[PDB]
Amino acid sequence: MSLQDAEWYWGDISREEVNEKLRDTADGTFLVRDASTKMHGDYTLTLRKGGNNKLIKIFHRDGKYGFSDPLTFSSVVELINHYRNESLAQYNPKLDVKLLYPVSKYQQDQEDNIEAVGKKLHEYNTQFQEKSREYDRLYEEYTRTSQEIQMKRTAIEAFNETIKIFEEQCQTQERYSKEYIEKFKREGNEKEIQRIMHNYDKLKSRISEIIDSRRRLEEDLKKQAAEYREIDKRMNSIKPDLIQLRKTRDQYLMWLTQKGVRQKKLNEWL
Amino acid sequence: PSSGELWGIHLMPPRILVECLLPNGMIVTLECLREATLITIKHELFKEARKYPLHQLLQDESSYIFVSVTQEAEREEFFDETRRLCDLRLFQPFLKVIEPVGNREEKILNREIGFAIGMPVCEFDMVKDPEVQDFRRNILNVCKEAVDLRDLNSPHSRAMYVYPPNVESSPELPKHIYNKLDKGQIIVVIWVIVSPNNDKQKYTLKINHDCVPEQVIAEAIRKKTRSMLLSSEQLKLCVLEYQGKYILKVCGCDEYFLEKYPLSQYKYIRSCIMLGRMPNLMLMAKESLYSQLPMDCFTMPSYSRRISSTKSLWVINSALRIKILCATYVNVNIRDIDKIYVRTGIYHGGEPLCDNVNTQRVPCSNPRWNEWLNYDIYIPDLPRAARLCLSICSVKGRKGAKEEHCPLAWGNINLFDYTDTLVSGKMALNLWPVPHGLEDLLNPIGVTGSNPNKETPCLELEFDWFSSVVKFPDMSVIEEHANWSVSRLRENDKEQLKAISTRDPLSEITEQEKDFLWSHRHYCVTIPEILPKLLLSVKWNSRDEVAQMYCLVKDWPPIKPEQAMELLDCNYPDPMVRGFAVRCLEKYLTDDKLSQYLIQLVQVLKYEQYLDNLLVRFLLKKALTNQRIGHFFFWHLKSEMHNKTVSQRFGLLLESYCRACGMYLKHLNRQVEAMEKLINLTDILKQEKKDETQKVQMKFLVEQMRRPDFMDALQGFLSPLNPAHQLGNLRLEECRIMSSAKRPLWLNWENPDIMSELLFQNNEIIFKNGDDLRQDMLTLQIIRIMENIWQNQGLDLRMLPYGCLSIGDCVGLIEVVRNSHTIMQIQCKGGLKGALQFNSHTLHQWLKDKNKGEIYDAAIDLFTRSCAGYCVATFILGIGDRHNSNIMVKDDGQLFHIDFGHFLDHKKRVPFVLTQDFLIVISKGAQECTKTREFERFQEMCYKAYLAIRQHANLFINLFSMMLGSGMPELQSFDDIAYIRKTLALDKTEQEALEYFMKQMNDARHGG
Ligand SMILES: CNC(=O)c1cc(NC(=O)c2cc(F)cc(C(F)(F)F)c2)c2c(c1)C(=O)N[C@H]2c1ccccc1C
Repeated sequence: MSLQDAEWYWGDISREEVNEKLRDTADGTFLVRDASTKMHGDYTLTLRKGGNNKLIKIFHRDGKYGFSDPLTFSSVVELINHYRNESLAQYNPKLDVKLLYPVSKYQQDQEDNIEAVGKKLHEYNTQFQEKSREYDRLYEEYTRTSQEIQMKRTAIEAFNETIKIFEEQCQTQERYSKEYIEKFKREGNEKEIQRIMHNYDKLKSRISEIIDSRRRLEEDLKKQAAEYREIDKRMNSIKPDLIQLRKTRDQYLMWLTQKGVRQKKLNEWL
Repeated sequence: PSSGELWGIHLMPPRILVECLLPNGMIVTLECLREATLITIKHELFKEARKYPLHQLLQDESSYIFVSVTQEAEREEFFDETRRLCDLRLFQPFLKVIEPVGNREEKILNREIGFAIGMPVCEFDMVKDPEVQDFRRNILNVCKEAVDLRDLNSPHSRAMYVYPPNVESSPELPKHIYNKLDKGQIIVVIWVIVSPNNDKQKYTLKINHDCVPEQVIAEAIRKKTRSMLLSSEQLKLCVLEYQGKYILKVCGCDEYFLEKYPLSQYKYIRSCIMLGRMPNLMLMAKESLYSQLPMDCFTMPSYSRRISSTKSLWVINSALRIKILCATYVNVNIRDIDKIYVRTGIYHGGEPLCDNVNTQRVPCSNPRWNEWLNYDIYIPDLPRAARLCLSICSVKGRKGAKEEHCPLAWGNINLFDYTDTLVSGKMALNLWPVPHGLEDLLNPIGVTGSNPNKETPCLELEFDWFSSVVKFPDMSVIEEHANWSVSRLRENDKEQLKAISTRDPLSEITEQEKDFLWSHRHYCVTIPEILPKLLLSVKWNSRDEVAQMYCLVKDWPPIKPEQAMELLDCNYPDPMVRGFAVRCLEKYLTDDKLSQYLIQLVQVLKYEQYLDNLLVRFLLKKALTNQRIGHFFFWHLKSEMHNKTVSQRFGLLLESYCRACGMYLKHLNRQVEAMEKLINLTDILKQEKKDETQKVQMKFLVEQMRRPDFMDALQGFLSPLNPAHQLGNLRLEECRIMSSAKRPLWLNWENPDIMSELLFQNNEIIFKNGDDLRQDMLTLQIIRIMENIWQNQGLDLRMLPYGCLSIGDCVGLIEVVRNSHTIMQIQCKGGLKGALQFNSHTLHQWLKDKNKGEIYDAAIDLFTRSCAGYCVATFILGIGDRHNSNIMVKDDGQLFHIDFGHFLDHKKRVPFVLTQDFLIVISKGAQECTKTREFERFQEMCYKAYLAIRQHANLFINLFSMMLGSGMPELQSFDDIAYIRKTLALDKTEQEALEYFMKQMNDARHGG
């Protein structure tokens, strides 16, 4: 029935670390530290309620404990378990939950020969920096492909405005040359009909060249836009695995923590 | 936005063919020149057209113009017929002859804005979104306010805009400055030109340091009329003549003393005292100054003028629900990933107004949910600044290991639009890529707005259509509701209420404290510093509390800008709060401190819920009344155009600035085109001839820079690092590529000032394409703040926050420090003492050789001071463990660190670099240098500096906080900033933080 030996007491932990542990948990999850003041006998309780991680200071006076002025309980564990049986609405209706689900120091693991660190941690860490190098590489050519795509997406839109300008040239060539061809036809001036045609045929000859250059880009786009989506689903497949074995590498430090000193991580330094 | 003169081509050949489409359907190939102006083309086309059918139909040359398609896919009407062919940024070499339509002057002006901001202005005309069209129209009155305000007392008010007084924010110079004044006076030299040869003459003066410029002009004409036997009234008659006929300028750059600040408050002379150097001033004719201020009109644009029942939120007696229909374009491996789902949360800033809710999980191959998500909140309880934050997430399962969730894409929505109407009807938004390094399922700091990029994951939603349009209540009812709910002193209390004010912006504020503040919320206006804390205490999912809170802020005492800036960060989105924060700035933030914190103030524009807000109008207002801050206002905005999340917001903001910054737009465009030529040459060096040797690259460089079209673009323009520095002719003699892999360019110009020799005769800057510089910017800026704090406390610790500016995606400028070397370079000017071990005294000896004589004590003082400065700074910022090649020292003895981006990258052990070489110098070459009395007072400088920053720890934590939405990976969550709380030891008392830093210093000398 002792404090330092509880599940939910971690003590010397940073606020950022408990934020990382309550991330997206359900209401009533909770965890206790010593206050970031690092002050003796002065503690902080975080619990999950309303999507937020909410901080409760736990007071200490005459050996008694509590977290308001009227201060009652003998120990902190009597204080916490009292609110595990019934709601801390007793303290404030504004938060109506019990200290439902503790997060435990231990109760988290993965024969404990020293090889579990010197062999199986270095193994999981090597497996973690390889998949982290791949994902950095993926995210490099992911952003590269992303820019070479928009470069092509605008260039084909340029081709769209150019082809628009040439197609209206054709439709004004036919507009303002119909009744000159029709006038030249009855003057027997085939020499002048073929100048208009030799120029019209040269007009829609070039428009055929830029239309072909457009599709030849829409093709390089189509095929790069696809190899782009593949790079995305590859990252999304690599992200969860990367997290999974990053945590494995982390909590394999626990048996370095059971050894109690990071001597053997510094052996892995040097 | 243009890699070359044609699509995929850097430069046009000297001659090229151009297809010319006439208003008749004839097509004419014209051989022209790369430079052939459009007037040359139009003439020689209509001269060759007579060789092609149907010439009869063409009107006169002067009645037509060209239109073509730019590499920006703009159909651009080339009204400015004076441009060269090769400057059009043509996509393909063709020109379509058309009759000009629309206001010529306007169209010519928009092309010039488009080049400046980097995108065609006409892309804005096509925007469906009415917020955009309302923004464009409704900020044109902030521009008319500024143009009229600066064209008021022409030409002085027009000069005060272009050449604003560069002043310290207070004339109270701290004592250590005054101690370099001869019995409270300063000696100054005034220079004058004698024109037949531009000969020059000088007049030395001793004057009270607090003389206004006109009083300086008095003491100079008074000294030249010494022997003129003038009467007291004839003297007044020519003192008056010169006081109003001339002004003073800084020799070597474009700084002017146009306003009657005391002389020593002008920054140039505040440092001439601090550095003990002679302030060199040039007397100049006012009519010559106003001559180079060409009158600039501001004309309202076309969109400015024309365009071709409801119920209150608080009647809605129902909870909130939101439908998620389906997704699109989701890139997921159907078998590595088991299922997908949409996660949502209703957020006011970063605090969930209610717990999150998800759709049920769904297979990858069919991303459809058609699910109404119900939220534990009342629609009346919605605060105005509420926001829906959502993401698509993947899951991968296992029993021997936990189930893993990852975000695939994210998006945020404003529940109330800019017309404070609550959204309704079915909606669809494309989602953004999850930023690198983020693993939170949601991203509530990301910008609200749909991803414009195509083939990106598109999610559809529906918001309840309540029987009519719904608006947020008008302030009237909100206040009377506070009067409804309010009907439903102290000692220790007030002691702790102010004991809360001391604590930094990120301190743990436990529940008992926030609702204790909410209780004494009315006693809080006696300690207005507490306002940010009390706001985080408001339960924003209660309209009762929020209403009561609006009343307190409406009558809140103005806090000072260093505090008001926090309320513009991401944790304070309420438009009333932010409005109060802006009013504090526009009445207490000097143009100086505005220029100082401009990076952050621009950055927090990303958090603004809507385009048109009180903040942007304040920054834009100031940006158009002060061309110094307007310069960096432009470049900081322009530097992030590429980021499509803000390209619109910033683009619309730049459009306005460029449309009203006057004749300065012309200068900025010359800067932009100069940078464009530099980026297109470095892109060529990095992409094409990367494989070529380093001397092959050198020859392409010098030959390319030999080209006339290049030099005419890279010579004669203003340095974006400081527009006061004119950059004249290039010294190709000195230009070079550099040893880094990205091979930055060392660029060196002559200084064209008539008296350039009195400042620096040639100015050199490094241009680096391929490195993210904005960490250097923020680090160098922050270093400038810390030097500013120390100086005002009296600590004469000299830092070197050299000029750094990002102009785009991994590209910018870095000021070269003249007569400076690295510590690695200086060890290499020494010899090997130990066994393959550089000589530790080598630094001390090189400093002796460069400072022979009575100046030796000065250099040791400068080194021991600047060293102490960077020692403290780099530890606080975690910049501690630097390589010898990243620490530099001038021949002067001033030490300073460099390449901060290089360090943060190399990241993925020592508190700070206090090597032995430094101790040799600090102690003046002594044995057991850690026990002397130079070191005894050196570590007394370090100590006093550390607590001097902790005494201002609130300002810095706020500056960094404002940078979170920037996208810098070093600044993605408030967890990142937690490191500065550890080095400043803010959860410990002063003496504990002191002893913490002292143990780090004993470990910093690697033993002691
Ligand atoms: C051995 N070093 C560390 O262990 C270390 C160092 C740092 N320093 C920075 O990242 C940093 C410093 C700058 F001067 C400018 C910039 C910017 F923005 F230009 F990139 C980034 C940080 C952390 C840890 C951390 O946890 N947070 C960082 C941090 C610390 C202090 C203030 C601000 C920040 C972000």
